[PDB]
Amino acid sequence: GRVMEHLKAIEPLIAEIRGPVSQEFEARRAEHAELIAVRANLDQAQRQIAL
Amino acid sequence: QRYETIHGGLDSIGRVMEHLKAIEPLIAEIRGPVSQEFEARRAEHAELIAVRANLDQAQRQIAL
Amino acid sequence: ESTQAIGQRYETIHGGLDSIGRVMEHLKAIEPLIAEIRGPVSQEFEARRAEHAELIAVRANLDQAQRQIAL
Amino acid sequence: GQRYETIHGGLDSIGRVMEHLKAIEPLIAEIRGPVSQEFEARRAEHAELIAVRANLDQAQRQIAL
Amino acid sequence: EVQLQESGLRLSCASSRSIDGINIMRWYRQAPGKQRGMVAVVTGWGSTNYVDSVKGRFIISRDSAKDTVYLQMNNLKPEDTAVYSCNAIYRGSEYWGQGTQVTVS
Repeated sequence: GRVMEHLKAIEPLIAEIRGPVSQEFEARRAEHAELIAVRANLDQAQRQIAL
Repeated sequence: QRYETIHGGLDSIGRVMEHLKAIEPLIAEIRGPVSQEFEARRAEHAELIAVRANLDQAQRQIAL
Repeated sequence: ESTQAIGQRYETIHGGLDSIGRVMEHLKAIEPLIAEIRGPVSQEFEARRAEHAELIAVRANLDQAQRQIAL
Repeated sequence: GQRYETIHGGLDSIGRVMEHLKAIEPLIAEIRGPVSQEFEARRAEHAELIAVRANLDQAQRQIAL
Repeated sequence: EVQLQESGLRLSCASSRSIDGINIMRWYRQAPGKQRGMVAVVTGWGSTNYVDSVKGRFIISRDSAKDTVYLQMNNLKPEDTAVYSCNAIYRGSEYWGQGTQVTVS
């Protein structure tokens, strides 16, 4: 019974660690996604430089 | 896949509650027979106290 | 911040994941306690019926002594 | 005895649900894992793009010159 | 951003792009119930080596043209039975595919 109530108490850690994965990762995937286009900007930069 | 990560957190939590609500009641019923059938065993103990007492008296009456 | 912060964040992510793994491992060993709290447990719950009879035998002893007193 | 056995089958039930734990939980662990490994590949991307912004800035300045 | 799709006694993978613009790449063996394990190494040079278990056994070869690398199974004893996954390294990053399995005998 001790260990079972122990698991009862353990679940909240699982929930609160399930959270920030979701939030921070979706958001700064959006961040990296917008910073992807910096590479396209760079390719335009070099083509203009060559011209 | 990360949506499934979220749902995996949720479902592990859910089956954990499935346990919790199984154990604590199940431990409760298991608690049951302990108390009431120690009462039964005490009934047995008192009966085999009375039986041995009457055997003592009966054997004394044998002798006398 | 873009990598070093994501660095420390990812160490936190794996620390948490494996920590939950460790807790689950500690959980893993609870069923053997259930087996210990049942096996020979139920064995004596049969033994109650096994050894509830020789007291009925002393019931017969008292009965036989009683009608022998009568005799 | 009979009632003992009834709730002992209850304890057997609780044992089988914990067996369900033993069968499920680690699979959850190594399904969380690869998500994180992809996120590490994402760290690699972040470092690449750190390198990239400075290149873009020097390129644009030399374009101006 | 690179993808390494697998194929396959002879097994291969293809990269997203830039073969030989892709520096060190290697293959890994996942015996079941065990953790990760490296197999063999090709470089951009064609410089090559194996791991001691599969030394002499396996042979690896790079085709510069069609964006690929090769592993050929050899004289296999069933003990090598495992699931394999082909790996690559690009400007300091992991790159893992889906991998594929090999059987007994």
